[PDB]
Amino acid sequence: RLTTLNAFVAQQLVRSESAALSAQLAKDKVNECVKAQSKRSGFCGQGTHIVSFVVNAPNGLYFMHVGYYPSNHIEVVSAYGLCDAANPTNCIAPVNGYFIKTNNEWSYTGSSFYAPEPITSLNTKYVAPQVTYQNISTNLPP
Amino acid sequence: CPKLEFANDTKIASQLGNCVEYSLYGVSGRGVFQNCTAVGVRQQRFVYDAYQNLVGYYSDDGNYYCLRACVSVPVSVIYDKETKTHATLFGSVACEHISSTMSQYSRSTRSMYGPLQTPVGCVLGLVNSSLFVEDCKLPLGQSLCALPDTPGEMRLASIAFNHPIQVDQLNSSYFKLSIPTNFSFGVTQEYIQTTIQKVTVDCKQYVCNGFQKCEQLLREYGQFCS
Amino acid sequence: SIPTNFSFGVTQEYIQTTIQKVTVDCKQYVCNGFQKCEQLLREYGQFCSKINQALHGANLRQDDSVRNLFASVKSSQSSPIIPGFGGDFNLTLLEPVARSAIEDLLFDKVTIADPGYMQGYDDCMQQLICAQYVAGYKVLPPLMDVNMEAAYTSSLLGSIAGVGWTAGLSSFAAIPFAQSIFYRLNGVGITQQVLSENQKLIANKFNQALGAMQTGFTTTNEAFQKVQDAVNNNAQALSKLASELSNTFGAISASIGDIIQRLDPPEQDAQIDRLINGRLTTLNAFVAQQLVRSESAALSAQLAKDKVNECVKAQSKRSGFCGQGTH
Amino acid sequence: QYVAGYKVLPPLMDVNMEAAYTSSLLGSIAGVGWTAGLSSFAAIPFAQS
Amino acid sequence: SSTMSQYSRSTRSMYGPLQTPVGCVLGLVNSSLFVEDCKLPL
Amino acid sequence: FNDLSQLHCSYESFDVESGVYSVSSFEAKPSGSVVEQAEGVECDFSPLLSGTPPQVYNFKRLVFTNCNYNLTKLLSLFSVNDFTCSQISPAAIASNCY
Amino acid sequence: PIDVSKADGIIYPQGRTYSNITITYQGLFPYQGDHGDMYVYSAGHATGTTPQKLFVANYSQDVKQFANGFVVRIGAAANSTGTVIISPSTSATIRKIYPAFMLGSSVGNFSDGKMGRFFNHTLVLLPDGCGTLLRAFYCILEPRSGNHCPAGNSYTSFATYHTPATDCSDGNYNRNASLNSFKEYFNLRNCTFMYTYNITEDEILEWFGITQTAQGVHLFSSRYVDLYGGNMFQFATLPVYDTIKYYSIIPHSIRSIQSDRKAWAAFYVYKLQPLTFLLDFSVDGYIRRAIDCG
Ligand SMILES: *[C@@H]1O[C@H](CO)[C@@H](O)[C@H](O)[C@H]1NC(C)=O
Ligand SMILES: *[C@@H]1O[C@H](CO)[C@@H](O)[C@H](O)[C@H]1NC(C)=O
Ligand SMILES: *[C@@H]1O[C@H](CO)[C@@H](O)[C@H](O)[C@H]1NC(C)=O
Ligand SMILES: *[C@@H]1O[C@H](CO)[C@@H](O)[C@H](O)[C@H]1NC(C)=O
Ligand SMILES: *[C@@H]1O[C@H](CO)[C@@H](O)[C@H](O)[C@H]1NC(C)=O
Ligand SMILES: *[C@@H]1O[C@H](CO)[C@@H](O)[C@H](O)[C@H]1NC(C)=O
Ligand SMILES: *[C@@H]1O[C@H](CO)[C@@H](O)[C@H](O)[C@H]1NC(C)=O
Ligand SMILES: *[C@@H]1O[C@H](CO)[C@@H](O)[C@H](O)[C@H]1NC(C)=O
Ligand SMILES: *[C@@H]1O[C@H](CO)[C@@H](O)[C@H](O)[C@H]1NC(C)=O
Repeated sequence: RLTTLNAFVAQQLVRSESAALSAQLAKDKVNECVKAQSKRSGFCGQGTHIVSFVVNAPNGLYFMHVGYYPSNHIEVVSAYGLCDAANPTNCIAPVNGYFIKTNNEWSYTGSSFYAPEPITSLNTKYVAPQVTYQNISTNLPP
Repeated sequence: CPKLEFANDTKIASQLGNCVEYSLYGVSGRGVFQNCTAVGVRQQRFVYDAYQNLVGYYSDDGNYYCLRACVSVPVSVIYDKETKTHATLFGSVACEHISSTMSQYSRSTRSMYGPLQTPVGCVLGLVNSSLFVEDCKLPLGQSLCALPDTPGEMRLASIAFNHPIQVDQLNSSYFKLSIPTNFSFGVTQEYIQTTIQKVTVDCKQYVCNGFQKCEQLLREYGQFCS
Repeated sequence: SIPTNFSFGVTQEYIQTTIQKVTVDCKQYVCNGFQKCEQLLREYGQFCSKINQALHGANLRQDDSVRNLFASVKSSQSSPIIPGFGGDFNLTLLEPVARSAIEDLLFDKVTIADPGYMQGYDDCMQQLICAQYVAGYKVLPPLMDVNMEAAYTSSLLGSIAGVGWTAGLSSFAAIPFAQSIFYRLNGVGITQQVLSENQKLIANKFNQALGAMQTGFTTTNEAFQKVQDAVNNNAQALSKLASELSNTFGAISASIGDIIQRLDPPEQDAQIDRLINGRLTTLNAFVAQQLVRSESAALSAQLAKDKVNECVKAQSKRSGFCGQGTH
Repeated sequence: QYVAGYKVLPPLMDVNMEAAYTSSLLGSIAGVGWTAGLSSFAAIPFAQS
Repeated sequence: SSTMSQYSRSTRSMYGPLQTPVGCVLGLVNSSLFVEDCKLPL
Repeated sequence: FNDLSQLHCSYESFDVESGVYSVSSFEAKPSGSVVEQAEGVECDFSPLLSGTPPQVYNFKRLVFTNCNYNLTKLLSLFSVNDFTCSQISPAAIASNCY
Repeated sequence: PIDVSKADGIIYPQGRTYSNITITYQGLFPYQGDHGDMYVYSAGHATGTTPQKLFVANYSQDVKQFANGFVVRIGAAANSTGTVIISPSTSATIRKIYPAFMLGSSVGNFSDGKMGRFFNHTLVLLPDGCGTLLRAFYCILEPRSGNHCPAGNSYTSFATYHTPATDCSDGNYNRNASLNSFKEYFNLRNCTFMYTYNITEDEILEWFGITQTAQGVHLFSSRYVDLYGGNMFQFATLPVYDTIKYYSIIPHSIRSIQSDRKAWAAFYVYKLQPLTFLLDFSVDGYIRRAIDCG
């Protein structure tokens, strides 16, 4: 009786460090992408996570991530960066996005979905050029 | 060991290349034989591995024989759970053994033995079918699987690879982009055993049930329960 | 105080992810088809059935962990491996072209015997791993083909050559590896024009940095030793079946067939009882050890997924996250 | 413990030198804790830091 | 090495003045040098 | 017993689902036997069968190796009152070997 | 010193061996690099050619504990040139010689009170025929009552003689010379057996071992198997009826001439005690790298 109680306490102990690490990780989870919205890849939610939800349970915690998942991938033509031939130091680097040529000509699209929209200063930065960039002089952003 | 009638079918050559049993006058078990040149000390004839298993033997004619032992078929059987399709898989072996020479207790062929040679080995109970299922949850080793589908037999399939959308790398300043044009909201749900049920018990009821002779005898170990 | 000379050192880190999914049998391993053992194993029963169901569940946990880490490393979009990748970068050892050269020399350098995945019985026929029946257990072929793994490695390799520029884990805009690592060096805080007046010099020091390790793959590099230590721990795990048949633990002999061929029923009852308790306790401790290593492998594979998600497909932010100092 | 028949292993490195590490860290966190980078040293006065 | 026990241990050619912060050393020689790349921590 | 009860040898099951049960029980059964090591002549146990049986404090022992033993011609010349064996068996006089 | 890492003096395993594996194994082992029980064999005195008085030692009255067997090295100093033991002014070549063994569980005093007398049945081993024969008997020794005999008057010590002009000539071997040389002092009673062994003669140094246990006396020699290597390989099993607790070496002398006194090697004897080694067997199966645990 007592040595299967020894065993019982011993495996209770094992589940105790298991649940201690589990509780540490779980409170980390409810901190990172539940309170704020962190930028880790799959660390709390599979796929590109957006929103998370937390519910208690009589032996732990259940977590609900709802996140964007892509579909219908198609080929378009983007760019890397546009700098003037006469003024190489002026470049536009899209903040969290990519280029497109549609000519409704260079315009902006996000990093997730086919959402083209024209070149705006509000979602780009200025960085020094490199040897492998693109030059144009016929139609330029403000 | 005591003597026996020998005849021809007792030599190493009489059972070369066969999964047989061996009795090297006390060193007994089940072994295989393969013809090999003189390895190790000739005078010993009893050479063991790092884990106390005979690895060879010098025969009387001077031919050495590697003892790789009577390794069986590498045994597996699969059953598609509670859809009545179960069939057996033989790891990395030809179909040189068939549904005749078994033992154990028995084996049920059900309907109608029959080679299903595959990269995992030799399968019995399947039929060849070049099927490609990516999301299958019934793997058969390496890249082998089976189709759930919707009184017959069970068909073969492969663990398919979902090829990514291929985009050609361009050394030119122009480049081609691969973009998703449709979006969804996948739900990833997880559970964490943050709290265990906080269960306790004492030594006088679980271990003693309040019996007085038990109560006085329990104090000999005493502080153990404490 | 800022230095005027810089090199690229190479840090080598190995993390064990997947224990070989070994399975062991109530019937064949324990009993080996002996009739008194046949009629005595059943009233024990639930013990070995519970532990083999437990190892089945742990193996399935490992399998689903492997599936999850493949889902993590499966890039939605990828680029084919091209001839002359990197331009001036002679990255011939890293390229995959069935199998990649670097992991091939790692396979050769690490003391590995072939685990007979295609002609294992034929390998036993013509000439340790073949003792898989001799001790008695069965490890499955892995969840993936070697080409399935090759596709995964090529996919992640193609992805990280392009996703080192801009966040967003959906679209792929693969940069050439040169311009990619120029922008990476801009990310770590080095201006472009010093790199841009020294293309050949940075390329040459980059190539000698990437040629350093296969020359340095020896006893000095601790990562190769810990790879071999993981392999030796798997070897000790299988030895914990192999030697323990010989370990009588108060019994007489390892050969259960000789045990039953010698001993009379009124004494082989107690002797086979000694055998079964010794073997059941050893397997209990064994499955305990690899279940502990199972959650260790789960957390380690999760951390490895994080490592390939942070300092492989992006620019890291933790100080010395995966490299000694400035990775 | 030697009476008990075992030996705890002593610190293989001295107390004053982990003190030196901790002092170095106290100096360092001012330098690194202003702009990202691990190369140089940027010791702000700790008031301003 | 006077009041010993167990079975056997020997020493090569010359109990030097080796009184260190860890204790006392046998088989070395006094030399205070700097090692910033120590691999076998004494 | 058959193939499917062998799967369901621990619990009870039902109709239609997906699930892997790679647990198994069979083996590739032997079909051959070898009984040699080299050769062997018979060790003479007549020195036990002859001579004066000495006292218990002066017991006479004989060792046998690298030969043959035939128990069929030995116990036939015996009248055994009792035959007990601590952690070995009386039945293993000429079946197993050492 | 005897170096186990130099593969000097490791007993071959009894009934199982390995190949290219490193593994520990218990057994009976000596101590690494010992002084041993070094004895040298010197020829007797000579005045020209005629047979004269002996030239031997007090090693006939010195005893060491048998423990758990002992091993003897043969010809280690041979194939060289050193000073002759009896003639210090003479420097001659060094030739291998083989030792005679006496074994028992009792040590007593001789007729003159010197210790070394053995009671009950005694195990006597003797090389003979210029070392070709390996005669032995676990039988009863009987000293005689003559002059300079262990049961007779004027007793000092005991040894064995050798006349190689009559023994080590072409063929001959002089009616087992060395056996009758030992029997020139002694007689045999209550005897059990007489075993001979057939060993060639050369000038390559060799190992030897002798032990006893519940399954008899066992003798290990490398002459039968390994010459270019060398390990104590089991060759002889002797039917002993008890356990032996003491061992000693019979000194041997030679009826040499005075002018061309050729000396012999100083053989070494090492005792055996329960211990464990570590053995690194290569692919050949010969013991070429082993080491102690203690
Ligand atoms: C299974 O069928 C396909 C298509 O006919 C064939 O290519 C393949 O070789 C077959 N498998 C075997 C093992 O023959
Ligand atoms: C996106 O895919 C889902 C999948 O069924 C579909 O229901 C939906 O209509 C699609 N949306 C667009 C805009 O194509
Ligand atoms: C940096 O040091 C290395 C190693 O000595 C040397 O080869 C290289 O030229 C140095 N570079 C500079 C810029 O000093
Ligand atoms: C690239 O590296 C490989 C391996 O070191 C070498 O064989 C090859 O010649 C190299 N090629 C160039 C162009 O440097
Ligand atoms: C070595 O010599 C110096 C100078 O005399 C002394 O300060 C130091 O304590 C010595 N070290 C040891 C270990 O004796
Ligand atoms: C014996 O072991 C060594 C050490 O690994 C190895 O290099 C050698 O190839 C082995 N011998 C054979 C014949 O394989
Ligand atoms: C050899 O010695 C034996 C003693 O055992 C003796 O009987 C025999 O005569 C000797 N040989 C010759 C040729 O005399
Ligand atoms: C041999 O010695 C034993 C031991 O005392 C003795 O019993 C026996 O009679 C002796 N044999 C003789 C004297 O022939
Ligand atoms: C012993 O050796 C001699 C050497 O000439 C040989 O003639 C003789 O036949 C050998 N005898 C045995 C029994 O081996």
